Amino acid sequence: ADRELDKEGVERAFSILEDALHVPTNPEILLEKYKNGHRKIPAQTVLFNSLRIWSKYIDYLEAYCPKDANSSDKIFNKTKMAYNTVIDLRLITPAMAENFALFLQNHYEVMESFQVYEKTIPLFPPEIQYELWIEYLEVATSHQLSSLSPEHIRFLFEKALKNLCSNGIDCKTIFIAYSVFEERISGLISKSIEILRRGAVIRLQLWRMCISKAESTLGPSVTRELYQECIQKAVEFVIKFSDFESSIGAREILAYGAKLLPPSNTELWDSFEIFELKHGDKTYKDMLKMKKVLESNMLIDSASVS
Amino acid sequence: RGGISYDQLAKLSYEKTLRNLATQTQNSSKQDKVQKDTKTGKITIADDDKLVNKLAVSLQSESKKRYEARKRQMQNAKTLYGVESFINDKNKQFNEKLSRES
Amino acid sequence: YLIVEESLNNVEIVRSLYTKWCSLEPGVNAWNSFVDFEIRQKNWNGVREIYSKYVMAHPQMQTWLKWVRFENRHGNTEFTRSVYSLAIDTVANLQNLQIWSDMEVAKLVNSFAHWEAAQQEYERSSALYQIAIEKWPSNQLLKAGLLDFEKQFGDINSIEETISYKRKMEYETILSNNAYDYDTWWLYLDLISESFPKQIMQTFEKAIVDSRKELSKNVQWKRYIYLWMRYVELELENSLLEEEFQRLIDDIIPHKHFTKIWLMYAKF
Repeated sequence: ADRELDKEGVERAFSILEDALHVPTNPEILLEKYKNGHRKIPAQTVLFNSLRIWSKYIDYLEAYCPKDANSSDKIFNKTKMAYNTVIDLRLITPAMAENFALFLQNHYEVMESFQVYEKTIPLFPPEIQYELWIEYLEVATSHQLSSLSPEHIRFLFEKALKNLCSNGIDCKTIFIAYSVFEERISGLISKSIEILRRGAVIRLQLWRMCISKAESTLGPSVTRELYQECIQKAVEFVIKFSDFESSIGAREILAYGAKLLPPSNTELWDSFEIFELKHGDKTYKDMLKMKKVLESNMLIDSASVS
Repeated sequence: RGGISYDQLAKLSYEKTLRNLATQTQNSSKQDKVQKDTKTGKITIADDDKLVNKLAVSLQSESKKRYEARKRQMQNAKTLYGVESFINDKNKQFNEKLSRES
Repeated sequence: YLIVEESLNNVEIVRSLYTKWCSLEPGVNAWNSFVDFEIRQKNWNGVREIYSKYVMAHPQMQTWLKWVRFENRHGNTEFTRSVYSLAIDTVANLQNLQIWSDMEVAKLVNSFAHWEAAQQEYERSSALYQIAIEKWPSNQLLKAGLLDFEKQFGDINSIEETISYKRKMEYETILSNNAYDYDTWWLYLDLISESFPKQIMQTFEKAIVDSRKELSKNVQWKRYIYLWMRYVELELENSLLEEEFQRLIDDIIPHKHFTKIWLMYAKF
């Protein structure tokens, strides 16, 4: 192929490489009879299976198609059937599945590139679907030609988000993409229960903390519910987050310092928390010294237990 | 996990011997009726004596192979463990049997 | 008995043995080794006779879908849709016996449709979803498996038509479960105002303002108000404003007939 591409046209380079890729009647039987055949059956018959053959065939097509193809052209109809044949042969790698969906979005075939993500995710195992769902959900919300309804974009998240956390992946971004887009198209703070689910799946502390900042902008009635639910090494970090929420909107915070120190070992960071709560006031270094006195006595009790 | 039932184990032993019979025909190919006596009632089947021989040899070969694969397991497991107190071989095989329980 | 007569290359004795053994209805291990026997012998017409009997001995989709995995392995298109036509009629013919579950019939409808999508006939892929949902309105899995077919092979207005229904059922089942989640109301109404404009569109707005006391609640009524107002309006406005208003009635009398309805709603 490579010597003929320089000497002769790419149409000559296709035609010598078209003869490689005849998918005859049945690839399932020929693939199996080749694998079970002990070196007697030639690989001339099962030559279509080879990924290397398809990728450099396609890369000639995707290079030869013009920058404006718009589906009238023969070649854009030719590279799409050659791309779809790879998916039907099922020998498509996930970087190659992105190269076809990217291929359609440059040539304004955006609404058919959502079919491209749709066909392939089923075929792949998770830990790889997470990289396709980023590129699929981002085209749905960011690309300008995609006019999808806000109940259709919400379908694409909560079909993925439910499916993808079911097999078990951290899913930090998809939660945020379903969190960020909710203001740009809908514009209400339903964001919290959409993002609470990140904190309570069945990193996670870094999803819980940024959003409990966000409802202190909107309204304190839905902050204080999170401050309760935030606390129910990692446990100690959750207690610290609760103390910060109390400072934003003090006795509940000090008692929380007790609840957290009693949550778990060391507790000096909690001392920094109560000290922060004391420092926040613009009252008497009496309750503070009493607090350090109570903490020290608790430490002495822990030493007695040990 | 868990064990395999006898109907499943009989199928897998069925499938394994077919692959031994497949490669036996492949290794052969690489190198190169019914009569019912009406008076007695008996049925007679004419078959190749080579295939009866290859049936008889393979069963003896599988019998010796399992006999040797167990014999080495007898010689290994006798010379593995000597920590817990024993008296004879039947004590050793019993207290090892207590170890598989827990 | 089999692997000895296999070893003797007596192919007519294992065939006579298997015909007897599959007559006593033993289980799926026997039949699957009997369809694997004829693949060895290349008897393609004989193994097709077995699956005719194998679906009658074990009526279940993993025996029917095994027979379509046989036919799609060989690529014979005339034989595969004949099996597909026999599989979906027998579910319809034997509906009252109740031996295939809702998740079980969804595997047959989807594997019929995704095969017809690969056979480039999308109008047969599309129409069978309608007959299956009507033929079975009970199973949600066949309705939900209808949607994923449109996502892959359908044109965009058809997906949005079907998407609007699944969102309708899922918003309906949360609000029946969860009592006062006011943020799902403000989308469920806007689900029906956007894509379900009809008698239902007015009706839910009644059914919402039924559910409407919080600060979190009452602004939903404000939405239903203008939703009514954009399109009576005074009559429902007085009924809701009755929550309590002596200053309001004195404010009402001075600027109801004098100035508008928008002035009337300003009091509320």
